[PDB]
Amino acid sequence: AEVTQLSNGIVVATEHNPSAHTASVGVVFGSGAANENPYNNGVSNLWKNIFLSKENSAVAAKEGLALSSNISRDFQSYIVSSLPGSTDKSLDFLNQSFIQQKANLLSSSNFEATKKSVLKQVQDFEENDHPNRVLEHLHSTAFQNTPLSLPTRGTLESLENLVVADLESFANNHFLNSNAVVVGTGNIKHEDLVNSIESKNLSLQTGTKPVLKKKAAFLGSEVRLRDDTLPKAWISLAVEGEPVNSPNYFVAKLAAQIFGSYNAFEPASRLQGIKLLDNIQEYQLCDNFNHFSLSYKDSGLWGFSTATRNVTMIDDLIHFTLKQWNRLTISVTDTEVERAKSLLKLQLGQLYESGNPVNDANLLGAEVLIKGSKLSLGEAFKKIDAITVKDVKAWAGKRLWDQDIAIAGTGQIEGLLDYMRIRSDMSMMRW
Amino acid sequence: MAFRKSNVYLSLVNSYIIDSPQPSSINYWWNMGSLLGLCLVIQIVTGIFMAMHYS
Amino acid sequence: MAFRKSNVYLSLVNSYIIDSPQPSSINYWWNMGSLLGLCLVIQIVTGIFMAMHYS
Amino acid sequence: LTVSARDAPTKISTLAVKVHGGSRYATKDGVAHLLNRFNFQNTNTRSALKLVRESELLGGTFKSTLDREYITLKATFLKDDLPYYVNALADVLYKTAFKPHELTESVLPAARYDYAVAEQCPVKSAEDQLYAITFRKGLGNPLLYDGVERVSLQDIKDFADKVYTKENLEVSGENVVEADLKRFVDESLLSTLPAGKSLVSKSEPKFFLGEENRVRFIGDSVAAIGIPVNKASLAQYEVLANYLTSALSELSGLISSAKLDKFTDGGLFTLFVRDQDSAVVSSNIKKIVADLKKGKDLSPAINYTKLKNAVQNESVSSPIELNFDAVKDFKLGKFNYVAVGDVSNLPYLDEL
Amino acid sequence: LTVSARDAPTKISTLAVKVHGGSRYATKDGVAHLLNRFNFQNTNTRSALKLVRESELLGGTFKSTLDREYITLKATFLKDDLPYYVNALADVLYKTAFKPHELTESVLPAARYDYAVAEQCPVKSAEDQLYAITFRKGLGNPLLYDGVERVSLQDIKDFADKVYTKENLEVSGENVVEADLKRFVDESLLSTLPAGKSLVSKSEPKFFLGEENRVRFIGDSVAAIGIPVNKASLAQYEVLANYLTSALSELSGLISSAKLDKFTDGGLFTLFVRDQDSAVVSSNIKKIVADLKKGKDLSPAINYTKLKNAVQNESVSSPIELNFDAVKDFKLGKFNYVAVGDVSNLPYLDEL
Amino acid sequence: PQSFTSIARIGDYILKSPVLSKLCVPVANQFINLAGYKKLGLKFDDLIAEENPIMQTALRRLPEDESYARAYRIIRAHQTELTHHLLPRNEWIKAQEDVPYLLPYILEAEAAAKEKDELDNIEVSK
Amino acid sequence: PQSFTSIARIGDYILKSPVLSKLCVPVANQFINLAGYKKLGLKFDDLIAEENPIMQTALRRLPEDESYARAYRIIRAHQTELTHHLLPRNEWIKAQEDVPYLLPYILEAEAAAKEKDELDNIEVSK
Ligand SMILES: CCCCCCCCCCC(=O)OC[C@H](COP(=O)(O)OC[C@H](O)COP(=O)(O)OC[C@@H](COC(=O)CC)OC(=O)CCC)OC(=O)CCCCCCCC
Ligand SMILES: CCCCCCCCCCC(=O)OC[C@H](COP(=O)(O)OC[C@H](O)COP(=O)(O)OC[C@@H](COC(=O)CC)OC(=O)CCC)OC(=O)CCCCCCCC
Ligand code: HEM
Ligand code: HEM
Ligand SMILES: COc1c(O)c(C)c(C/C=C(/C)CC/C=C(\C)CC/C=C(\C)CC/C=C(\C)CC/C=C(\C)CCC=C(C)C)c(O)c1OC
Ligand SMILES: COc1c(O)c(C)c(C/C=C(/C)CC/C=C(\C)CC/C=C(\C)CC/C=C(\C)CC/C=C(\C)CCC=C(C)C)c(O)c1OC
Ligand SMILES: CCCCCCCCCCCCCCCCCC(=O)O[C@H](COC(=O)CCCCCC)COP(=O)(O)OCCN
Repeated sequence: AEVTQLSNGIVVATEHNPSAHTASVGVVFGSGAANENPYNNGVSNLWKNIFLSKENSAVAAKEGLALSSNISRDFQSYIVSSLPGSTDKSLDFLNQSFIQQKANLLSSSNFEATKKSVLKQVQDFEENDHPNRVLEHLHSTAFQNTPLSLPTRGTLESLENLVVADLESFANNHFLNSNAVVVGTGNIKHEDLVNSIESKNLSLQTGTKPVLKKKAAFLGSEVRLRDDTLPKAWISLAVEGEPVNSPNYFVAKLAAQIFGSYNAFEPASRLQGIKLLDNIQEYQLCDNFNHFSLSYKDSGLWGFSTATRNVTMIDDLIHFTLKQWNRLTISVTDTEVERAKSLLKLQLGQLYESGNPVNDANLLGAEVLIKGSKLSLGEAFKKIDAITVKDVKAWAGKRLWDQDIAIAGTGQIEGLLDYMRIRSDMSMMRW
Repeated sequence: MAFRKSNVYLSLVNSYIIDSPQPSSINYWWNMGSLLGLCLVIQIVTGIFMAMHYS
Repeated sequence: MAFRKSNVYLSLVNSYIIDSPQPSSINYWWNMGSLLGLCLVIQIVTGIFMAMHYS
Repeated sequence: LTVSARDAPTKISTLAVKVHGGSRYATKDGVAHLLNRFNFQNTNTRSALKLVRESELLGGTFKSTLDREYITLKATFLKDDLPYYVNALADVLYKTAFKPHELTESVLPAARYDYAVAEQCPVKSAEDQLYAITFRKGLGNPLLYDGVERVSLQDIKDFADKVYTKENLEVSGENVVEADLKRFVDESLLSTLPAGKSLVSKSEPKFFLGEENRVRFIGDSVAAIGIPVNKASLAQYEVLANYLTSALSELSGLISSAKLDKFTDGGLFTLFVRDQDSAVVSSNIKKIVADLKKGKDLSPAINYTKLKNAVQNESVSSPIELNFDAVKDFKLGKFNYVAVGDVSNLPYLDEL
Repeated sequence: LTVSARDAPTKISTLAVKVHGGSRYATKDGVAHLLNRFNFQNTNTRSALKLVRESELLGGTFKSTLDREYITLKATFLKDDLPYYVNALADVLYKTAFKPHELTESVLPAARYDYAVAEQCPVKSAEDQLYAITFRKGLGNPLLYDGVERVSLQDIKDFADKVYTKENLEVSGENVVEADLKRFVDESLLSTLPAGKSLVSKSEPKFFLGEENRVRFIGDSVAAIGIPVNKASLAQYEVLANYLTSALSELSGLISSAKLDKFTDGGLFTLFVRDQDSAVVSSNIKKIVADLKKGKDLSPAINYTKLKNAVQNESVSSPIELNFDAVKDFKLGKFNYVAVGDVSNLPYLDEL
Repeated sequence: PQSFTSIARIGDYILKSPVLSKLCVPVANQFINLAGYKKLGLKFDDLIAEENPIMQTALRRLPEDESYARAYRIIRAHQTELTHHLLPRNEWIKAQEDVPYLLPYILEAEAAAKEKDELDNIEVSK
Repeated sequence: PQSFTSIARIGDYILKSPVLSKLCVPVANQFINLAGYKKLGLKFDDLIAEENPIMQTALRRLPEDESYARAYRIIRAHQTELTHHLLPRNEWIKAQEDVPYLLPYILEAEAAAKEKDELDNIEVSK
């Protein structure tokens, strides 16, 4: 596809697809959980559910409109969807919710029922969803005392002390035209969207959001949440990685694809060309693992997550996995690098060429907000095809060899050994 | 598993001086028993080298 | 359980010379290794008692 | 052989082969589940290990999926490697090995894991029961394998020879050139398959009304109702399923799920209420059935249903309901009922 | 307090205390099962260990038993040691300890073993279902404890205070002098219990007809039917239960069990067909229902039923059916049905 | 290995005596404050040795709210000693909280083991 | 530790040769009768050593009717040697029955382990 950006006072981006049967229109702001403090942690999660509340959604469903929203660390989104010949109504609804009249939504009755609904989501998350809350605690110890540590949903202790005035203060400082991108995906022409905006003289708020004092800093650390009543052990482990607008962005993504993802109960996942699986399958040390490479405006993370029921062989799983990471600096084969090139292109093709216009609106707005434009998928494939074996060794010797780590765990983790027995496995030194 | 846990002879070394679980609060009075093992090695070695010249 | 199975020191004796599982068809050529253990006990004992008179 | 394809300027292609071999055509209980977990094992020429390794270097993956009407073999790959993946799916349908040690070591343990995770969900147990009491022997057959009826290796091979036929499958492509696909299919083993018979019947199924069942279960409690639907009334019940989950309705906070499953000869409407406390479940289901018996007006939800019906029809071959124009009203008649959980504190049918 | 006893010149005596505290009076599902497994634990004065050791040197044993109407405490002992066993059963009903570690270590594991061995029998699972669909909340309550509804220690103690009352129990003796028994009961803690209320209701229960249920199960297959019976028709169905199992009938080789459960306000007739092959079960049950709908003549089995009814009334307090004189004929009307096992190959109700 | 039944037999004779409970109770209060377990955040019943069957039985029967709090006090105490420090003066155990939470479970495990031995080696009256 | 794939590679070249199969087959028939395993009630495939993964895989996949009969032949053989006797002449294994019941399961376990190693250490065509 082909993107098209403009600036008439308002930044308008679009990605037309004539094959789609729908159209999405929305606005993406360049502020998220990393632009908050510990006192108001969760105020962006309440704006999501106030936008999706029942009396607001009822007004939309009478004209054939569906609503969505998403809160992350670096951005926030508010999307409206419609049939292709009804995109003029999508913009009017968005006009009387952000540019005008966001006081009818913050009434007393609408704010108390919404608050009670959010306190029950975050409570069930902390007691039932173990893989995702251990990955949240990883961000909280790795980036402690910096903005990138705060959870995106909020906490139960900070949510209870939020009143209406906290919602209005956060909007005056962040929902600004200088911090906003208007997006359009699916079956919508680029020129029909901009002329519709020019015929209304819209302006959210002018600009100059706050300054954000501290930068993100990685600290080697651990946090353990032991619970012997649960039936598994959930563990995550990472080093410091690459931010966006880094030269090593795609080299870190390719090195995670070398070790990849595993499911013990799927037969075809046991046959992948991954050397680590010859050690794990002898005694069945885990149920699943997945390797990630996450990237933000200021820093990143590189590592893996696992879940297991073999609570007596945890130390052999962590040991064998970290000995394969060492091979990226010493001994990594040309065959392993060509496999990972092909599967990474398939992974990026499914993410960017899905059918949903709502997913494409979130990717487009976040990219334009953070580098001014969007890289094509044909240009990204050429960068991936130009990575050599020497490039992987240079990246790993800087980022992996003899470097500090962050750890988080929950469940039956008595068998997870101390920090320094694990820190020592990051360098071979039988060498 | 690791070779130090599967081999018949290294498994004993691992279970005793590498992976043995210890209380975290023991103090320096718990170090006298390792010294007594060094004392016995000193005496047996020095005495054997003198016994080559003794009558 | 029996005391020969629960005691730290008798458990080793039980596992090696009492309850050790053996093939039923082994012949008298499998008896030479026990004799070599008696030979070593003979040689060591008789040597201590001569060493008291040697120069 | 009906070949069909759409083209586009993207990087990724998708190729599917759909077979009328779901659980509604099963000879024994659970035989369509063990054939599905047997696909993409060893063939007579190529092993299963070699197929995974070869396709990883070209950038592709395979999977198979089962529902009550279809078995579907799918491939997702980079655009320019089409002819390799047409010949791989054809060997699966033609020259699969069916060796005894693959059943013991791979297929049966994987079917056992599928059944173990589904028995822990009470909403899935209730849905399986509503299908059995409404339709008794066809659509009401069980989906998965549980070992009640024993299925041998020869039963799996005799089922495959019944459903893998030229007149009983379709081939579809997304971001694929159709003239290229039709040429590679003719020079393939798909064209050498037996020309058998299609299993589809244009007769409408027989259904039953006024039935009831109860099942004890440790966990949360469920109350569910089912209504069979003919071809001419599918649109009236598609609007209802969307209106009840929407913010236009008063009962959306009392309902966990409502949907309409569509087939070529009718469908089934379903509704579910779920909660841990059993006094909440009983008081909510009673309020829903009293409101639907009075009647509703479904005209404000016509435009909202056209959007949602296009969102779920992105890349499927589109059963078309251009009947949303003539939908005004609905009132509830006779229906079926299932209760799962603390069934001593849940209501009976004659008191709803 | 109704004391009653028969005397005889034997060595062994038997003493029973019957309480109207069965599962048909349970407040929660399975609370009458945990009170039964709690009897003969520690009291406030004497431990459970000391009771077993003391009575062994005198020659006696205790046990407790549960059914849908009664809980029964029984003692079997040598004749001359009567007053020791009257005071032991009285401390059980009066000053039992109800301590938390006895529930964890003894009572709950024993109730779990009872449930595990009963779930493996398909004829018992079918009988429990026929009681539930015929009677819904009283006699149809479940007998044993399965953990669906949670029962605390205070629920067990509040049930005991409800059913252990002076107006809700009977005392009976076999090979016991009645004047001696009535004297030892008055100078006992039985006379100090609360004078509460009898739980029996002379109202006849409400029943239902034309119901159906099906249950999947790995093993053998069962087909069972149930018919509710009023007080005035108990004798007609007692002759039927004996005629069908006798050599006088053609259907005795097709039937595994047929009986009539008797209560103070009616009963339930039951019949069972059982076999591993599911084609045999279906063909036999179909032949039985076609023969009973035509009709039978039960007059040759009147004398055979008088013998069997005296063999089962040896040392029980004898509900009397002197109505066998006016029994000639029977024909089958409406009934209920349950199927357990390979339920895809077993018949439905509307085709019997 | 003095039994707890015997300790309370002696102690309750001292406490219910007027003249004895005024010379030995002040002495016993200074003995507990000089020991110093309350400054590590410990109650006395945590110090009892537990490698024997009568103490393994009492700990199984302890409620779980009180069992989870005991494990935290023991972990916090091992860590205060590896550092050669004491806790803050507002985290010390106070005299109101220094209660025998485990004594009643011990005395009933002892009375039952003694009853069993007296019956296992009894001689008959006949 | 010569592979069975290699043994059959050599053997099938001898058997399908006219001149070679008439000098080495008579020699091989006298070699089997002088060995004497058929007099203990054993077939040759029972003598193969089984303390390795390729033989553990073949024995799991053997049908159970043939597996139960193998265990009886091995127990009967340990007992016949324990007594220093031979079996009766009508209980000896005959040449018709001395068939390779386990060879086909071995050759397919070997062809799959070799295929895996060739893929685990392959170099790419590019
Ligand atoms: C003749 C042949 C002898 C040869 C063998 C010599 C070894 C004798 C050791 C005897 C002993 O075990 O006493 C231990 C006791 C320390 O008990 P603790 O664990 O609470 O202190 C941990 C420390 O605070 C952390 O000390 P840290 O771990 O930081 O460094 C240890 C280092 C000293 O570091 C310093 O600069 C001063 C702090 O080296 C040592 O301390 C070596 C060990 C002596 O020691 C003391 O300081 C107090 C007790 C005095 C003992 C005198 C009576 C013995 C005759
Ligand atoms: C200094 C230490 C002395 C002991 C060292 C030698 C002991 C080990 C020698 C092995 C042996 O026993 O010789 C047997 C050997 C091969 O045969 P095989 O293994 O199949 O059968 C065994 C079966 O269990 C016998 O024992 P069997 O089961 O037949 O009966 C028991 C026998 C007890 O005899 C003995 O004590 C033997 C030590 O009953 C009697 O003899 C009663 C007396 C009338 O055939 C032979 O006869 C070869 C003789 C040995 C020649 C090589 C050494 C020369 C340098
Ligand atoms: C636990 C081990 C040992 C202890 C505690 C020990 C102790 C002693 C002592 C106290 C002396 C007298 C020291 C003096 O005043 O000269 C001595 C002498 C001697 N010991 Fe050892 N000994 C030990 C092991 C051995 C061994 C294994 C040998 C081997 C031959 C040995 C050889 C000698 C000799 C040759 C002398 C005489 C030379 C001399 O006076 O130093 N010792 N031993
Ligand atoms: C495996 C154990 C032993 C073996 C194989 C062995 C072997 C021998 C041999 C072959 C001789 C020469 C015999 C001769 O022709 O006189 C000898 C001499 C001697 N050995 Fe041993 N020996 C052993 C253990 C010992 C031990 C442990 C001692 C001391 C404690 C000892 C003390 C002596 C002495 C004093 C002599 C010289 C006296 C003599 O000639 O008999 N031996 N040894
Ligand atoms: C609590 O945690 C611990 C722990 O902390 C330690 C340290 C240990 C280990 C402790 C020990 C004390 C080690 C044991 C030490 C011994 C048993 C000493 C044995 C010494 C010998 C057998 C002496 C060997 C000496 C020789 C053979 C001399 C060689 C002389 C030569 C070659 C000279 C040649 C000339 C002539 C004439 C012979 C534990 O087992 C342990 O438990 C888990
Ligand atoms: C296969 O089944 C078997 C099996 O059949 C056997 C037999 C054994 C046991 C086999 C052995 C060979 C036993 C091992 C024997 C040794 C290793 C010998 C070592 C010990 C000695 C040589 C004794 C040393 C003697 C002394 C230290 C004292 C001698 C000096 C004295 C008495 C003088 C004392 C001074 C004065 C003044 C009296 C197995 O372990 C086994 O496996 C399961
Ligand atoms: C009480 C007496 C003391 C008893 C011993 C306890 C103290 C331990 C002794 C010191 C440990 C050193 C052992 C070496 C470790 C390697 C062993 C090994 O590789 O096992 C063997 C090879 O070892 C040998 O060749 C002989 C060992 C010589 C011993 C040197 C004295 C490898 O065998 P593996 O375990 O890999 O399995 C079979 C695969 N072919």
